[PDB]
Amino acid sequence: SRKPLIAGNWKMNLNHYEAIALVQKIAFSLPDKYYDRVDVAVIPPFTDLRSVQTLVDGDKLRLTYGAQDLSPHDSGAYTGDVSGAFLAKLGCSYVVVGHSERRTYHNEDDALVAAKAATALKHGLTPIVCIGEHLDVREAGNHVAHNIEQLRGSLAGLLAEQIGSVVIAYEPVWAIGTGRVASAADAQEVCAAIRKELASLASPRIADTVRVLYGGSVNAKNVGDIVAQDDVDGGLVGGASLDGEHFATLAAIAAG
Amino acid sequence: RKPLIAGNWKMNLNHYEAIALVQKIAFSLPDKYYDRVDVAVIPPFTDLRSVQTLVDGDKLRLTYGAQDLSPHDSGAYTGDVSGAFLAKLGCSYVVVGHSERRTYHNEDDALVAAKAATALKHGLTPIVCIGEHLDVREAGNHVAHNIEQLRGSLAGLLAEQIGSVVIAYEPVWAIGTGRVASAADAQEVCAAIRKELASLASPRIADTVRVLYGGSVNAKNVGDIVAQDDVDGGLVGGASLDGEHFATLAAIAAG
Repeated sequence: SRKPLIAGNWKMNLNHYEAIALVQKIAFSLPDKYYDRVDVAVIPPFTDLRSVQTLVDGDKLRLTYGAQDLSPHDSGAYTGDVSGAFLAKLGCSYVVVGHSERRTYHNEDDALVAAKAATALKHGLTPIVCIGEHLDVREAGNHVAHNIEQLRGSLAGLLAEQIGSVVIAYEPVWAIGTGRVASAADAQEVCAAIRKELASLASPRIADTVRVLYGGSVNAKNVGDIVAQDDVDGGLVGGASLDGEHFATLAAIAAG
Repeated sequence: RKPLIAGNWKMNLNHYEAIALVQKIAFSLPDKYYDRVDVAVIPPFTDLRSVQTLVDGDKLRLTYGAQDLSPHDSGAYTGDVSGAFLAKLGCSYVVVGHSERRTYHNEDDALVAAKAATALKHGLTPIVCIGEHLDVREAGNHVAHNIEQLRGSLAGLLAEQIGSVVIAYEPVWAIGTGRVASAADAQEVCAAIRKELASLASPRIADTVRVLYGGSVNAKNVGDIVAQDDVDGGLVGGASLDGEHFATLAAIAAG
């Protein structure tokens, strides 16, 4: 079986002092025994990464961490942009690519996401490749096909072994600011289809190892049902990731 | 006006390369120069903690800043960095509207103006970048175009706020086109920039605003450029990555 993964996307929240406090609160709140049964990661803003590295390395913490984006390039004249080389030197394990907020606010397309995923892998990072359909598509009853095309586009050009080194996150964008709610069954339908397509793009053996996360609204009341699904391997968590006790509770539920 | 030499590192140098570069600059620049020139480094976001702790821990006279910020204070903007985070890390400056962000990242004058306002709300000094393309320069319309871009990039700011920005002129028309901007070219545009700042505020307030040259700066041209009446220093590119070379630029600007 695939070991569950609870990854906390902090989004654009928490200065470096607050980052230090949150990581220490998570470490204090989550009993050690749970790490054998769940992988736990925090995903802070770029400016918080060195601070988190110091704690994780100095306290030998079992939680891991990552960043929220990276450039498709390794270096150069890209004012404001952050390289996967920098993230690797900071000890990041993960990097989020193609989050729906970047697709909306920064016009990121599937081809760019695929290029970012390849660059992440070049630097030894595990990209968390985010996909998911919007309200109109969901309303058309297209629960699967649009997601499959977006998966194909966002992994375009990756070798089979590279696909075995990514994480996928399904964001039900149709359930963001619309009033709609995505059930655990809804998550299972899409994640099962994602895995079947991964088996085609890579191999059945490889696809059985790839962690596919749910990236809709995850909280203490719903995380158990989500991770209980056959093809859902954890969560890319939003706002709950900012509260150390709540986030620890999510990890504990996912573990047990 | 006290000159300013600000080093835009762009997407270069990891966090322990960042410490070494700052120490190289501090090693290379005699302390007597700081009374005569402000010197700032502008590293990638991921280097800011390392630079902040070095600068604060060793009481360095160098200051630092960041290369971008969100127009928003916080929230659901995955990947983006807030001016609040920059302020808490002791940044003095933040670059807004660099040509690379305008082109690669679809930033228009309105977004630049929003970022400039947000920078000010967090006590940061925005370095507001403007500059015209070759077609505009060839048509002889470079002065007017820069003034319009300035006005658009400062939209919403009132007289008292004008005194808290820095402007940088990037002669984009000379980037990778083979053309070379002269000290005279820099002066023509920077004079027009100051005239517009005076209209948005007053000649006195405009006379406190540093207006930087953001074209190619090296030891052989920096003197002529900073010697110009309306040019107050440089937003330096590649030379900012060599501590010796960068310190030399600061020493020349100090006069």
